[PDB]
Amino acid sequence: MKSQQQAKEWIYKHEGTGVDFDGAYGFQCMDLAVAYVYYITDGKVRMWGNAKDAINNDFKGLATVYENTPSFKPQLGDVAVYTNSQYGHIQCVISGNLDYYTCLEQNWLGGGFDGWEKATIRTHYYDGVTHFIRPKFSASNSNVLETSKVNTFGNWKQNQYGTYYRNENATFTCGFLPIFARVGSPKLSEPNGYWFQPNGYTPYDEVCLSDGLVWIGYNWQGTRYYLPVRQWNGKTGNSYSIGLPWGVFSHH
Amino acid sequence: KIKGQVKWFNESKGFGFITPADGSKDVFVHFSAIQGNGFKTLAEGQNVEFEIQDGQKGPAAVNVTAI
Repeated sequence: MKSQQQAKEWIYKHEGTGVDFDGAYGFQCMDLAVAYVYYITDGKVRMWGNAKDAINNDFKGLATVYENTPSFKPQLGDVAVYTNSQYGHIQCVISGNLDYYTCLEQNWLGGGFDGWEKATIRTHYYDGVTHFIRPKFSASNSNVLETSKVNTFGNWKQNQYGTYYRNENATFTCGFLPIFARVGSPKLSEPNGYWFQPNGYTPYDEVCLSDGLVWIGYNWQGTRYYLPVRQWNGKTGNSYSIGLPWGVFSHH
Repeated sequence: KIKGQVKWFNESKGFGFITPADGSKDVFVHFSAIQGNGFKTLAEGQNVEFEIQDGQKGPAAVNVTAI
């Protein structure tokens, strides 16, 4: 768990940038909140679903969901959730009082899909928020996510096509959004494949770094497939970094 | 550019798939891709026009219009 200070530095570092780590359709409102909550919980909470679904995720004791009331005082690092629309809206709170609060948010204006609207600081005079998610921040700064097994390079082979690969035997279950699996190679230029559906699962035997993505390699119906499972920053060694996952990994 | 039919659309989740008229791969459609703020839902079997964007997650529909 990171500190409230680290929350503030994360929010300001992401102002004016586009967060699309869930990999789907530009800079959507829930992409920012998913990325924020994943960061401040040191990877323990990967929020699934639409913005209004945030309040029903399992925060594993690392956050408390509060209802907005005329007396509620939001704090830096709260996650504001609007639940009274079809899909909701979500924001990272910077400060607030009883009259208004300020926040970092994506897609307030509807420009996230086409990409011109970045994460923006805005003031809201309680124009729809119904809930606030308050993290249980630690008192001291934490580097746990950046040094975790996930964000350390380790040992990889490279093939003649520039793909990094290694053996790893586990199971992957697809998260909220579907992902297109590619036939034969972990390449976005491969047009053949099939849609891996949410909550679908496969055992896999290979992990690959290619085309800005981490992929799993597996066999289905006699064909070799590669499924992207999170973003990769394209770097190796001590500069290697990968994004929040697009599903859930398990062992059997 | 392309025409197709909505294969299914889960209004609760806000996404579904379109079957393109030319018989290519099904195309993912997210509610944020639907043109017009009054919609944000699509119906099974509905005729649509759209642009195809190739993303990390696969082929996706953009600028989806109900015809």
